[PDB]
Amino acid sequence: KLEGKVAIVTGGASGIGETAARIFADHGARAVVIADIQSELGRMVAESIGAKRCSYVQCDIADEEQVKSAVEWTATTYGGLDVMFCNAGIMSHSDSGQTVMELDMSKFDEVMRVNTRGTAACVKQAARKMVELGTRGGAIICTSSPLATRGGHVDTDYVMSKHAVLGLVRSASMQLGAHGIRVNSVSPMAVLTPLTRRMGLATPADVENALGRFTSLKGVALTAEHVAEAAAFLASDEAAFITGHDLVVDGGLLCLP
Amino acid sequence: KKLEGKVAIVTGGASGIGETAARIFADHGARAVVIADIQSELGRMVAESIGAKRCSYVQCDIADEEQVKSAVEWTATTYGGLDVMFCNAGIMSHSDSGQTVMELDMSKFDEVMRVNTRGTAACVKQAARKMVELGTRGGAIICTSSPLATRGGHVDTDYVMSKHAVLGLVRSASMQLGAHGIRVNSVSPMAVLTPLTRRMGLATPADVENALGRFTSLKGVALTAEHVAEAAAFLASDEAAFITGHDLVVDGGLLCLP
Amino acid sequence: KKLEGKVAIVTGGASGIGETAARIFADHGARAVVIADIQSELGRMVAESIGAKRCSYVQCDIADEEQVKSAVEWTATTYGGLDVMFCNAGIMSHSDSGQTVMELDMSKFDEVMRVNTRGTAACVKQAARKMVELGTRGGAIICTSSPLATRGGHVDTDYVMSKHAVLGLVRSASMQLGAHGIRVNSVSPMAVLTPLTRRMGLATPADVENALGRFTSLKGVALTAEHVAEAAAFLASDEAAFITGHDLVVDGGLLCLP
Amino acid sequence: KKKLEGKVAIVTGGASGIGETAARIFADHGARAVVIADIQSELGRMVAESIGAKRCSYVQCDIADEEQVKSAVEWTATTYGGLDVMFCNAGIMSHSDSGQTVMELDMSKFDEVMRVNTRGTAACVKQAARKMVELGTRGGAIICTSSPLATRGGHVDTDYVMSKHAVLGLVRSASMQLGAHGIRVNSVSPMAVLTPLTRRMGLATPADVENALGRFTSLKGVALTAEHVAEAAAFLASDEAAFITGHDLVVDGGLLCLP
Ligand SMILES: NC(=O)c1ccc[n+]([C@@H]2O[C@H](COP(=O)([O-])OP(=O)(O)OC[C@H]3O[C@@H](n4cnc5c(N)ncnc54)[C@H](O)[C@@H]3O)[C@@H](O)[C@H]2O)c1
Ligand SMILES: NC(=O)c1ccc[n+]([C@@H]2O[C@H](COP(=O)([O-])OP(=O)(O)OC[C@H]3O[C@@H](n4cnc5c(N)ncnc54)[C@H](O)[C@@H]3O)[C@@H](O)[C@H]2O)c1
Ligand SMILES: NC(=O)c1ccc[n+]([C@@H]2O[C@H](COP(=O)([O-])OP(=O)(O)OC[C@H]3O[C@@H](n4cnc5c(N)ncnc54)[C@H](O)[C@@H]3O)[C@@H](O)[C@H]2O)c1
Ligand SMILES: NC(=O)c1ccc[n+]([C@@H]2O[C@H](COP(=O)([O-])OP(=O)(O)OC[C@H]3O[C@@H](n4cnc5c(N)ncnc54)[C@H](O)[C@@H]3O)[C@@H](O)[C@H]2O)c1
Repeated sequence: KLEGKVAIVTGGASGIGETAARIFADHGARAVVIADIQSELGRMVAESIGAKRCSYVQCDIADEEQVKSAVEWTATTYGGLDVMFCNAGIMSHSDSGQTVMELDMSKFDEVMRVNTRGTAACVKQAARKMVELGTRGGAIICTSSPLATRGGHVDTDYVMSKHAVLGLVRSASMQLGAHGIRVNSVSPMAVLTPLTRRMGLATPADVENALGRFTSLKGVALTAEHVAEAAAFLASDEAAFITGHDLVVDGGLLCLP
Repeated sequence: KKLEGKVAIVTGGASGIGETAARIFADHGARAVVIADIQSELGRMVAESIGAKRCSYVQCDIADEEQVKSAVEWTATTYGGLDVMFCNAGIMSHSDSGQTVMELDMSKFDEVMRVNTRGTAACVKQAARKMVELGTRGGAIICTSSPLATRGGHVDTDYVMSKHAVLGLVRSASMQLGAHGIRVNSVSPMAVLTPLTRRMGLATPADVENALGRFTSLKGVALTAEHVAEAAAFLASDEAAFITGHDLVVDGGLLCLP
Repeated sequence: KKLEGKVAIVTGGASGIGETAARIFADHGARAVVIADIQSELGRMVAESIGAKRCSYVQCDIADEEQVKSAVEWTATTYGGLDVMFCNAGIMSHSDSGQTVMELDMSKFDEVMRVNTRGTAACVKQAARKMVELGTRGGAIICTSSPLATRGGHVDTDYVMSKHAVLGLVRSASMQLGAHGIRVNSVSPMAVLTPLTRRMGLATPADVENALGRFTSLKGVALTAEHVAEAAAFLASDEAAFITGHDLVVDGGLLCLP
Repeated sequence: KKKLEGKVAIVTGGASGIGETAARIFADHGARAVVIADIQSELGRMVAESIGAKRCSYVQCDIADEEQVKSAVEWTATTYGGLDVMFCNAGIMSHSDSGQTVMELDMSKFDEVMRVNTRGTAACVKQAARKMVELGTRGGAIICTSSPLATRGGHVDTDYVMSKHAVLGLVRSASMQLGAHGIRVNSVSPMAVLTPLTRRMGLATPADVENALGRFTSLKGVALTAEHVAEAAAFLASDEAAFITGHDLVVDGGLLCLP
C-alpha cells in the first residue's frame, strides 16, 4: 500500500502513533520518522521498528520552528515527504473533569496549544514541503475523535480542540487539493494507550464496561492496529480520491456514557 | 489478500460500478462473487470474464423480496456462506423536466423509490437474516450511496430522497445488526463513468471535468469505478473491522453540486 | 402578530401536532387556516373550534396527488392566497416486530413510505406550484421531520428511512424554490403525546419520561405540541425571513435513541 | 405578551454590528434589562443611551479575561437581580495580507483569533452558567454567535474557521452539561451581515455582498440583515424555544458553498 513512501508520525513514541509507525513500515514505507517529545521512549520505538527504516526526531509540535525543522530534516534525509500523520494530542486529566462550570482555563490553554496550534503548524509545514518538493498524491491525516462531531459531558477543552481539528481538515482539504494533496482525519473511539489509562481504562474489560452498552458492534475490541489500518488506507492509493473526510472508527457509537 | 475466502454478492454487478466491484473483489481473493442483476446476458458475460469457478450470475430484481431471498439462499448453499453483501443496484428517472420539485413526475418517483429504497432494504434484510442463520463472523453489508444522501439536489429530487433514505437504512441496520457482529456501511462516490452517467450526458473524462471539475477540490486525478470498488473492498475487509454505520465519501472534496 | 394576514394549509391538522399548529397559527393572526386530513369528523370539529370564519376543513389523502392539487386550488380560490404550507401528516407501522431490519414487513414499509415520502413530496410540489402561480411573496413550506431524519433507529426502520427522505426533499426544495423567494424548512420534534405516540405505548408524561427522560439533556420541561407549533410558526414568519434548507431540531438535547 | 418580558440579558460585543442590533431587538421584545459588554466604551454607551438608560447599561469587559467576564456577570446579576440570557457574541478575525490560508498561516494571528473566539467564549459560557445556577434561574438561555464556517471548511481565514468549529463543540458540550439545570445552549450561524467586521473583509455595501455571495445563495429577493440574526437569537432566548438546546440555528439563505 505504502511502498516507497516517506511518512512522519507525530506522537509516534506512544499509543496510536507508535502502532501507526509500525504498521506504516509493515506496509512498505521507505522511511517512517517518529516526531515526539519523549526522546528515549521514541528512540526505543525507532530501533524496535528497525533503525534502517525508522528515525526519531525531537519535536514539540506547538513550536512551529521545531515542526519546520523536523519536516526539513525528513525531506533532506530521505528525499521526499509523502505522508504526514498529525497524531500528537493531549487531554487535561483534571480532577473536576473540565466541565463547563469547572473549566480550568489554564489547562484549557494547554490542550488547545497542542491539539489545535500544533496540529495546524504540522499541516502547514507538511503542506509547504510537499508543494516545494512537487510531491504527487501527498496525504495529510489528523487523528480526531467522535468528540469532533458531538459534545462531551467532560473534557470540554478536548472536545473544542477536536472540533477545531475537523475545521482545519475541511479547510486544508479545500485549499490543498489544487496541489493534489489529500487531507483527512481518523476518529477512533477508545484505544488502550497511556492516554486512556490516565483516564482509568487499563484493560479491555474496563473498555467494555465503560462503552460496550453504547457501542453497536459486538464481539470485537478496537485496537490501535485498527486505527493504523484506517490511516494507512487513507494514505494509500486505495483512497486516491478521498479528501476532506472524517473516517470514523467507533463501532457504531450511540452516545458517550 | 484482504477478501481471501469470503463469499460476496454484488447487486447491479452486470454493469458500471457493480461490475468493477465484482472484478476487484475477486482480485482481492474472494472465494466466490455472485452477480445479482436483471440484465441476464450482460451479467453472464461478466461472470464468464471473471472466471466461472469464482463467479456466478443470478437473475434478481431487488425490488422483489422473494427473488432477493432466493438469490441469497442460492449463494449460501452453493458456496457455503455469505460474508459480503454489496447493495449497489440503483436507478434514476432521466426525465424531461429533470424531476425538479416544481415538475416532479410522481409515477417516475415511484419507480426510483421502488428500486433504490424498497429493493435496497430487501437486500439488507435478506442478507442479514442469512448471515445470522449461518453464524457468519464479521459479516459486512455495504450500500452504494451518493453525495446526494447528505445534500439537496437541483434536479433528480426523487433520486436525492432515495439516497437519503438509503443512508437512514445504513444507520439503522448498523445499530441493529451490530449485535450479530455484522457491520453496515455505505460508499458515496461522485461522478463515475458508467452507463448511468452516460444517460445523463457524461460520456468522456473530459465531460466529467467540464461538468464537475470546478466544483471538486482535488486536482490531478479522475474518479474511476476502481476507486469506488477499492473503498468498498476496504469496508468489507478486516482492515475495517471496527467500522460500522459509516458513510465513506469518495468525492474529491466536492464543494457543491453544479 | 407573527402570521398576520397569511393563509396556511396544515396537512394532518385534524389531530396531534397538526391540530395544535392550526390553532397556534390562528392565534398568531393567520387570516385563514385550512386543515387537510382524512378524519373528517375530527377535522370539522377542529375547524369549527378555531372559528368557521377563520378555518376550514378539506378531505385530502396526501398520497393522492390529485386530492392535494384540489385542496391547494380550493384554498387559494376561497381565501385568495397561499402563504404557508405545513406538510405535517405522517404515519408509522406500529408492527408487532417493531419493523427492525431483520423482521422488516415490506408491505407495511410500502404504506409508511407512501404517506411520508410520496405524499409529502406531492404536498411540497403542489404548494410550490400554487405560490409561484400566485406570486406569493416570502412563502414558507415546512415539513414535520424527526430526530430519526438524521440518525438511525433500533425500530421503525421504515419510518426512519421515510424521514431521512423528507429531509432530502426539504434540502432540494430549498435550493430549487429559493429563486421564487419560497423558504423550505423542517421541524424535528422528539416525543409529543399524541394519538401517534399513544399507539406506540406512550400515553402519559411518566411514560415519556421513563422511555426518554435519561436520554434527554434538558430537565424541568416536557415537550408539548405547542412547543412544536411555536417552532413552525417561527419558521413560517418573517422572524425567519432568511432561513431556508434548515432542520430545526426540538428534542431537548437527545443523547441517543432508546 | 412580549417574547422576552421580564428577562435580564447580557450581550457581549454589543457596541457594534450584530450585538448592537441584538441589544436593541431584545429590548424591543420586552427584555427587562440589557447589559452590553464590550471594549469600545464610547460606542457602547451611545448604544445603551439610545436603547434607554432605564433598561440598558454598558460594562467594559474584555471577554478573553475571565476575571473581567466574571465581574461583568456579577455586576449584572447584582444590579438587576437576575440573569436570564447570555448572548456570547463578541468575536474577531485576523488582519492578514495572506488571508490566513493553511499554507501562509500566521501562527501569532491564529493565537489572537483563538484567544478571543474560543477562550473568551468559553469563559463567557462558564461564568454565565455558574451565575444562573447560583441564582436558580429558571429557563435560562446561553446563545453563541457561530457561522456556516463552524460546520464547513473555508478557503481563507483558517484560524477563524477552527475557532468557530470549536465554539460549536462548546455549545454542544454546554447543552449536555447544563440541561440538568434547565439551561439551554444554542448557536446562531449567520452568513454575511454588513458590519464593521465584514467591511474589513471587503464587503461594505449590499452590492458587494450580492457580487461575492448572491450566486452561492439559494434564497432570492432578500438580503440578510443584522435584525434577522437578532430575531433568531430572540427566538432561541424565549419560551418559543423552551425545548431547544444543543442546536445550531443557521441563517444563511441556503448557502450552496463558500466563495
Ligand atoms: N487513545 C484513545 O482512545 C483516543 C481516542 C480518540 C482520539 N485519540 C487521539 O489520538 C492521538 C494519540 O493519542 P494516544 O491515545 O496514542 O495518547 P498517548 O499519550 O499514548 O500518545 C500521545 C503521544 O503524543 C506526544 N505529545 C504530546 N504533546 C506533544 C507535543 N507538543 N509535540 C509532540 N508530541 C507530543 C506525546 O509525547 C505521546 O507520545 C491523540 O491525538 C488523541 O487525542 C485517542
Ligand atoms: N455513476 C455514478 O457516477 C454514480 C454516482 C453516485 C452514485 N451512484 C450509484 O452507484 C450504483 C450503481 O450505479 P452505476 O453507475 O454503476 O449505474 P449502472 O446503470 O451502469 O449499473 C446499475 C446496474 O444495477 C441494475 N439494476 C437496476 N435495477 C435493478 C433491479 N431492480 N434489480 C437488480 N438490478 C437492477 C442494473 O441492471 C445495472 O446493471 C447505483 O446505486 C448509483 O445510484 C453512481
Ligand atoms: N412524538 C410525536 O408525536 C412525533 C415525533 C416526531 C415526529 N412526528 C411527526 O409529526 C407528524 C404528525 O404526527 P402526530 O403525532 O401529530 O400524529 P397523529 O396521528 O396524532 O396526527 C396525524 C394526522 O395526519 C393524518 N394522516 C395520516 N395519513 C394521512 C394522509 N394520507 N393524508 C392526510 N392525512 C393523513 C392523520 O389522519 C392524522 O390526523 C407526523 O409526520 C409525525 O411523523 C411526531
Ligand atoms: N458580520 C458577519 O457577517 C458575521 C457572520 C457570521 C458570524 N459573525 C460573528 O458575529 C460576531 C459579531 O460580529 P460583527 O460582524 O457584529 O463584528 P463587529 O466588529 O461589528 O462587532 C463585534 C464587537 O465585538 C467586540 N469585541 C472584539 N473582541 C472583544 C473582546 N475581547 N471583548 C469584548 N468585546 C470584543 C468588538 O469591539 C465589536 O464591538 C462575531 O462573533 C462574528 O464572528 C459575523
